[PDB]
Amino acid sequence: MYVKLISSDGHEFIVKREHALTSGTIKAMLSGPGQFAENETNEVNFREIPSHVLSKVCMYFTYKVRYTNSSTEIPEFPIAPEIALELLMAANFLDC
Amino acid sequence: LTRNKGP
Amino acid sequence: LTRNKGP
Amino acid sequence: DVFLMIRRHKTTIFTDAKESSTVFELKRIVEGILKRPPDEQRLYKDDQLLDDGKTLGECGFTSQTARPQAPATVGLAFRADDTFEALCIEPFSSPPELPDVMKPQ
Amino acid sequence: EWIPETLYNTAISAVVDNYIRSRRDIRSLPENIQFDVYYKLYQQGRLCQLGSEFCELEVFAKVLRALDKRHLLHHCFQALMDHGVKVASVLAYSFSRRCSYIAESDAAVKEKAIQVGFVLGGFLSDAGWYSDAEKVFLSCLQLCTLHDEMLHWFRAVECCVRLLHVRNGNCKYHLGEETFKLAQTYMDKLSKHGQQANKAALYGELCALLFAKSHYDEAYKWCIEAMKEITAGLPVKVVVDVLRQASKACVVKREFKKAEQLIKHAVYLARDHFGSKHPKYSDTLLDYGFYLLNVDNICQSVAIYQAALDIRQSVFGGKNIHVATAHEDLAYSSYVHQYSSGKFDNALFHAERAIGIITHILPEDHLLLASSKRVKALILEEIAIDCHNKETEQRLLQEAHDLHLSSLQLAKKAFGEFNVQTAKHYGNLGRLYQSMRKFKEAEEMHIKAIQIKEQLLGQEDYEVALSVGHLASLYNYDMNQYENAEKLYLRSIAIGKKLFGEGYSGLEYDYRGLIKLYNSIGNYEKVFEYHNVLSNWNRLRDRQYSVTDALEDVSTSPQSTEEVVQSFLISQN
Amino acid sequence: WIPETLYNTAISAVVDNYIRSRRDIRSLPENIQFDVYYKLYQQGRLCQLGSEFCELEVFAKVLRALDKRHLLHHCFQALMDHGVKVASVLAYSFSRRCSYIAESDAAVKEKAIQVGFVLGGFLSDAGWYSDAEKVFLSCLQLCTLHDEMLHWFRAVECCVRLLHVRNGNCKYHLGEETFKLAQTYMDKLSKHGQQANKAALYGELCALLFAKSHYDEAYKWCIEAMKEITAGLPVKVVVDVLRQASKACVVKREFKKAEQLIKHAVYLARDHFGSKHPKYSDTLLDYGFYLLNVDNICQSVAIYQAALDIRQSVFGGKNIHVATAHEDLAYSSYVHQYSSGKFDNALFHAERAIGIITHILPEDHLLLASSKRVKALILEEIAIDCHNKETEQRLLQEAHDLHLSSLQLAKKAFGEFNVQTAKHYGNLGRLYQSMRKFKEAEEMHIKAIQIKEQLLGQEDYEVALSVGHLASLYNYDMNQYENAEKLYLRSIAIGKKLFGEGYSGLEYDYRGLIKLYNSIGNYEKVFEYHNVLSNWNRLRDRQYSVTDALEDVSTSPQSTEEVVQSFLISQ
Ligand SMILES: [Zn+2]
Repeated sequence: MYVKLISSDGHEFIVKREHALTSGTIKAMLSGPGQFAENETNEVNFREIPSHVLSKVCMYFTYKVRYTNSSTEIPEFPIAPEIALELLMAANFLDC
Repeated sequence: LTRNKGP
Repeated sequence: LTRNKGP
Repeated sequence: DVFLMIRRHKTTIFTDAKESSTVFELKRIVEGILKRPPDEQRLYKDDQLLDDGKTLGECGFTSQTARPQAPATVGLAFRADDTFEALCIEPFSSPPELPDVMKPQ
Repeated sequence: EWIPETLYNTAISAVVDNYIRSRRDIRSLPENIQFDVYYKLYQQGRLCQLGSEFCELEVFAKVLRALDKRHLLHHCFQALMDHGVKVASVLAYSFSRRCSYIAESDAAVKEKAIQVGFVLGGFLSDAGWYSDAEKVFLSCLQLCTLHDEMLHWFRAVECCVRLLHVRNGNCKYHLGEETFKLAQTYMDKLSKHGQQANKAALYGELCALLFAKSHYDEAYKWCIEAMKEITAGLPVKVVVDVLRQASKACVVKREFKKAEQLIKHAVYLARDHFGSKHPKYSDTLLDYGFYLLNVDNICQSVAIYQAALDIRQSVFGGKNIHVATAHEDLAYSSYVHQYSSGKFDNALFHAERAIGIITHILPEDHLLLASSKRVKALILEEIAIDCHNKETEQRLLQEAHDLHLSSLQLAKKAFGEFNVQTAKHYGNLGRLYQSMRKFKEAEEMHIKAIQIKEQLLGQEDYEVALSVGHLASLYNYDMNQYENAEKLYLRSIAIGKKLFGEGYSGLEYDYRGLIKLYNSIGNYEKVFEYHNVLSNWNRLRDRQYSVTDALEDVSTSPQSTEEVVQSFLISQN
Repeated sequence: WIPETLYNTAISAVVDNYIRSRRDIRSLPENIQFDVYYKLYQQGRLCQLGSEFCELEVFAKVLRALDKRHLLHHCFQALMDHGVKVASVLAYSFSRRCSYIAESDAAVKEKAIQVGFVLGGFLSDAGWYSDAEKVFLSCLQLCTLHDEMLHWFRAVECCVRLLHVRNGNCKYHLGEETFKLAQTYMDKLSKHGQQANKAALYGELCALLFAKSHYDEAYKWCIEAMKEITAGLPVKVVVDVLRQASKACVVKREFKKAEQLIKHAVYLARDHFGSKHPKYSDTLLDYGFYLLNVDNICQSVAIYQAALDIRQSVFGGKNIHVATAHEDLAYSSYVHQYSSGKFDNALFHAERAIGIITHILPEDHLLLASSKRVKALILEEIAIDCHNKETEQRLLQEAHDLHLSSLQLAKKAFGEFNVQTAKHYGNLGRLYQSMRKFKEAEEMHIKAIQIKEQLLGQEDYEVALSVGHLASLYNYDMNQYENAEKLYLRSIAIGKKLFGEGYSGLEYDYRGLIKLYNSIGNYEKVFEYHNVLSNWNRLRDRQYSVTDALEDVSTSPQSTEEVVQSFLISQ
């Protein structure tokens, strides 16, 4: 029910599996040989994604899952200008 | 002219 | 209308 | 609802909890994830132990400072049967130094 | 003379010609130098190099800090908006996005952001971008109402006195009442903690809100309150705001003696502190032209409105809502002045250019069209009935019908069914249907306007007098119902004579209608005596025509602040 | 309320922090770069978007996003409406690049040609033919310095695409030389035992000769083009050749073949490219040309308007591609509502065409001749419907100025002996008839007949229309009934031969003959012409049955080689 989005630095980001399948790429990486990990939580190595930006990716997962089909007005995702470019390439690669 | 100006 | 449309 | 990042050394649990829920349910979540007893878990809210009796709302976590966009971090330590251990939360990384464009140079 | 060019001005030309290689280093300049390079880029026609820097919040922030060269900044900013780049919305979006990220920061960064937001939103409000200034002030209010500290209520109410200003100009009157309530809530929280804030600005903007919503009975009370809240320590801009808006609220409630005092003092203060080429002085000239229009001093209102427009075409540029308001106000004033002369060339030119601006910078459903279109649909009427052609007359009346219908639809959408603006549109449609030979619809629209104006404004008012004049001009000249036309003419002449003395312009229209009324039925003694009254009217009008120009009629320092205010307040009892 | 994607959120953040990362956006992947620049467009930052799109290095990576090309064509257009001359700067930058790498190896020379081909194709698709011609001239120079097989294929393709940008820009004198140079390169290819396909080149030559009103030789050359279409051709080439062959068949009075040709072209464009593609809008424009020349007029307005709405969505205002749709829809709406007389939508599309073309093209350019003609035709027909003499004598004066301008352009380009200048003469004859000028209208109409009879045959559509105009001038105006009767009979016979008894132009001839016989005698002819006019109205009641030509084409009518073979076996 939880996946372990390990970044390039080494920071494991144990986020819920339902949160992780927000991104199509993580869903693909958890399908096939990626789901064969028997040790409960699946580890998804991200040697190209640094930890400081994968943390924002996981925050976006927990943000979009909680704010999906919301009846009230929705706030924009707080994204820092100094991380915006790195999180843009992280959003393309993850297709989220 | 027959009327006044317009409001 | 006495003639046709212009070419 | 309250959103937390339970960080111990490099792990970062992106879990959620109710504002009226207590610390025992959060330690049970960590049971469900890192399979560790709650008696071996001391949770730190910025260098401050959370007693198991109190709730998440009382100790400082609210639905305004711990939004899903920017969840509020909480520490974690493991006992290993030897007087527990100190908090060793490792910061993620340094984003590349993007200087102010209008700085005189 | 042939003076050599200043080395400062010569180095500006050299730096601009080397602009591409030195884009990053011009940002590293003093604020006075950085403006002059950008103003030279505007002067050289390189608006796209200018626009690539003014889209940025923090480059534009230092450009905004040059307070003396704010007219030049307004001119180049309007040039960029006419260029095609949407710098007003880009700066608002950039401010909101960069400003929502420091909600949890320290007080110094937050107050710096609030100061920058006040400067930028005040610029966009002065420039006329009220939709793009609301977002800036909304973000400012959001950051003010975060911490429970003393000065945050002061900054919050200072945000709310400007949200209410940029919502009146944006015709968002339904958010205005809730903005007033929220500002009053923070004033209550200020009063509980022993810190009374000045209520002149908020009450003035509420008066403008209620005057725009045609609530003159309550707007007069609120401008009384605003004038009571004028102190000596107020900023001159706030005092001028309260004075001009109270004068507009007094002239609409037939308090002409008070209104001239307030508006002449406002014009004197605007010309004193700001100058003769400031946008705020042009605002006072517009309200003074409104006064002069509403006290039958039409010829001075035309020259006063032209002074307001010439200032607004100087500080601002082309497609701006302030120039559009100056145009739609001068077009109506020229329409009134040349109503008898029939030379609607300048009036149509100003009305057509007013709509040509609002249709370009505002959505098609905005209320500000409903005024301008109305003015055009008046002028296009009078040109059509003056033209001897039937095809052009029919086409122009159909176009005026379209404009009146659109304006009335906007009035229905915003103000409702029983508003004074709706009654004005009904009166205009009745006049048009009288010209359109649709007599039944003409009298229906006219009598509906009579009902709406009588039940809301009152029996003894100018608007109902003008509307009964229209109705009985339809009855007498056209519909040939000679019985009640006499009653409505007597009512119209009574109200006009009691309100404007014996020199009211509509008196001659009413007198000619009454003379035709009698000559169609006989009673030549009435015709003779009312021909004598009309001759007296002509003898009085040309005597009072020779009055000096209204720009210098206010003189230089005739009275002072807290004397005009006191003279207005002590006679309120 | 749905959350925005983290991709879109970061696109918003990178744009907002633009200049601090404006040199780092160029390090992003190509699709991300296109999304950043499109976000600069959406926010209204046209100044920075123009500052980046004027750079060839930035724009070449933008051109790689093919699936979002329909956005780019729009964005580009806004920049060309913003005042920033993006196309001219890009063409000059590419010419400078080629001049710099004139002496280099072929592995980097071929790279710039492929960058040059995509950029020139973009500018040709966008309609900047005067700016796409510099890019293709630079590419042709790069193919010209060296002589080998691959450079010969690149030179052939570059002369094919250079012929297209010299046709929409209306430079036919250079177009013939371009075709001769292309033929030289294909001869050099053939002498080395290698044959390159000539379908696209001969299709562009058909367009060249159709524009120069050489309808017979254009028909011969589109037969030559269609003789060499296989399954290996790109869809765009097949569509272009089918469109040009259909137009040549239309002006060659072969309405039967052009039906299947243009219908298969429209289906092919709607299938491969979709219903919102500029090439499909071109096919719809040629289909409307077909439907307007068939006398299926009421349908044709529904096809030009469909063509215009695609060209107005893919391309913004102030573009030659949306202006050509404007001038073609303005003519057809004038033609469709000629009997009704409600030239309100027709005049709006005519003034929009000239209001664009005068802004993006020089005053002496030939596209003004085809645009000023339509507005002047609408203005002349409007003023004879209004009763104001002072307005009629002003609108006819303006139409006189526009006809003289169009005639000057046509005589400067095509010469005095051409079909285009002759239909301008016929339009001037109609206008002079409306101007109450008798002898001048007669001279103009006689000159129109003289030029349109020899260059189109004795029984063509255009010459029949001009004979009808001259007959109306002799009948309703000059009272020369002895010649007007023969001219009316000739026009009726030709219209019956080409179109049948459902021709909409026969009403103005039947009523003319009715009036003439009313005022000369033989009332037994008047009664039977009333009977024939009633029969014509009853037949037009059924011929007026409105359908959708987008459903007349339907789905999967024929095969690609089937239509070509059917056209070829019928000579
Ligand atoms: Zn620009």
